[PDB]
Amino acid sequence: GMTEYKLVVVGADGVGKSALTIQLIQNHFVDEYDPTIEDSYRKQVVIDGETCLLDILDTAGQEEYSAMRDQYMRTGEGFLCVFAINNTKSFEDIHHYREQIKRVKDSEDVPMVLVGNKCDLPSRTVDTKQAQDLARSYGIPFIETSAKTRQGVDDAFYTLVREIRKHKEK
Ligand SMILES: Cc1cc(N)nc(-c2c(Cl)cc3c(N4C[C@H]5CC[C@@H](C4)N5)nc(OC[C@@]45CCCN4C[C@H](F)C5)nc3c2F)c1C(F)(F)F
Ligand SMILES: Nc1nc2c(ncn2[C@@H]2O[C@H](COP(=O)(O)OP(=O)(O)O)[C@@H](O)[C@H]2O)c(=O)[nH]1
Ligand SMILES: [Mg+2]
Repeated sequence: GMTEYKLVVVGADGVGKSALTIQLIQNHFVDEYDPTIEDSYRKQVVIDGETCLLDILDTAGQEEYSAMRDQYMRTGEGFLCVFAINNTKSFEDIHHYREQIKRVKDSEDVPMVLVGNKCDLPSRTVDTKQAQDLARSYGIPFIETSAKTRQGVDDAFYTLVREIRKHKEK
C-alpha cells in the first residue's frame, strides 16, 4: 500500500504556485500559466524509502470564506506558504495565509513550509534574514526554490511530507 499525503500550495497571485507544482510533477518550467486556474495533481514518489502518493492542490481564484471552501481546505494535511523573493507584498501576505490555515485546522501545529520562490533571480527585495526569522517564529522550515531550475523544489515538498509523517505519529 502507499500512503497518500494531501498538500496545499498557497500564496499571492504570481508567486509561482502553478509553476512550482507543474515543475514538481512534470519536470519542466511552464512560464505563463493561466493565473485563474485552480487544479490538483498527483505524483508517486519515494521519500526516505517510503513509496507514497502526493496529492497537491495548486490554489487560485477568489478569496472566499464559505463553510464549503473552509472544509475543502481543512482536508489539506500540509501547506506550502509561498512568496516570491522579488515581491515584498507577497512576503507581507504570508502571515495572513498562516492565520487562515491555523483557524481551519484548529491548531498552531500544522505541517507547513515557508517557500521563497524565484531564487534564480538576483533581485532579492525580501531579506533572507527576515524570511528565516518569520519561519523561526512559526516553528517551520524556510526553503528557497526556483520553479524554473527546480532548485529546492523536491526539498520543499519532501520536507512537508516529512512534517506530515511526523505529525501523524504524535
Ligand atoms: C485555510 C484557507 C481557507 C480559506 N477559506 N481560504 C484560504 C485562502 C485561499 Cl484558498 C485563497 C486566498 C486568496 N486568493 C487565492 C489566490 C491568491 C490571491 C487571490 C485570492 N488568488 N487570497 C487571500 O488573501 C489575499 C489577500 C490580499 C487581498 C486581501 N487578502 C487578505 C490578505 F491581505 C491577503 N487569501 C486566501 C485564502 F486565505 C485558505 C488558505 F489560507 F489556505 F489559503
Ligand atoms: N524566474 C522565475 N519565474 C518564475 C518562477 N516561478 C514562477 N515564475 C513566473 O512567475 C509568474 C507567476 O507564476 P505562476 O506559476 O503563474 O504563479 P501563481 O499565480 O502563484 O500560480 C509567471 O510569469 C512564471 O513564469 C521561478 O522560480 N523563477
Ligand atoms: Mg497559478
